Amino acid sequence: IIGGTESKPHSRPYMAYLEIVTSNGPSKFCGGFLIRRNFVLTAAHCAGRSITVTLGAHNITEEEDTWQKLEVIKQFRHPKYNTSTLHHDIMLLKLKEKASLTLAVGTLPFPSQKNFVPPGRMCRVAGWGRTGVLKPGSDTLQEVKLRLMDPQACSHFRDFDHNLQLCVGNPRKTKSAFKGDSGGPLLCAGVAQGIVSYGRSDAKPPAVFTRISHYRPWINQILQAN
Ligand SMILES: CCc1ccc2c(CCNC(C)=O)c([C@@H](C3=C(O)[C@@H](c4ccccc4)CC3=O)c3ccccc3)[nH]c2c1
Ligand SMILES: [Zn+2]
Repeated sequence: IIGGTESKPHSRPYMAYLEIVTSNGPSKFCGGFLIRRNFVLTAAHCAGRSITVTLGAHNITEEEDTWQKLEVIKQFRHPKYNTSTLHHDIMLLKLKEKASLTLAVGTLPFPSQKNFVPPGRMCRVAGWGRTGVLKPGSDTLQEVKLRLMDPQACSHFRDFDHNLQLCVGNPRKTKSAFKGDSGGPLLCAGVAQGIVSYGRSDAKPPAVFTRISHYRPWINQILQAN
């Protein structure tokens, strides 16, 4: 998160810190959010050979009693996820066991309504990702308020699609998500409407987020069958 503030510790109890393991390189990092006691929603590009989930964290360098380190049994990447266009950047992680409910750890279930969110309003995003283009990931959970932009603002992303994705962040403001934040939620009036996906390498807003409303049928399908 670039240009944000430190979250009040444990104020977003659904937030998940993801360590992504692969065979031929060191750990990489994403965000996610707990939508059921044994399911975390995140981005498909965060898939790996294996993934570890930490719930209940604020400062990720200091072990505390709120931490729950949880094993992932299976990854459900969207079947149409495309590494060229980056369409359908969404994935569900099934946890080996159900998380414990505490003050610091709880679910963020979707409401029944699944209306299409138009441009104009302000939303908030949180994560442990880089605090600048040339800076390291944050030790503490950070968050920032970003504006939903008209789709033409994201035209320069040639594979952007208004029906599939949200266009997020006023170009005139030095505020954004960045690397390490992918997979985290964008909340609009307390409701998750987007998932952090991708933007420019230089972090100039706006950036591209998965539009959750479009994927509600797929999400429901996976949850009901698993
Ligand atoms: C919205 C905020 C924002 C803005 C810009 C980016 C970019 C930079 C995108 N640069 C391009 C596409 O030119 C990225 C890319 C990136 C990660 O997510 C990190 C990563 C962690 C775990 C597994 C794999 C990778 C390491 C990395 O390089 C990335 C890679 C693969 C597909 C999509 C995104 N994420 C972003 C998020
Ligand atoms: Zn604490």
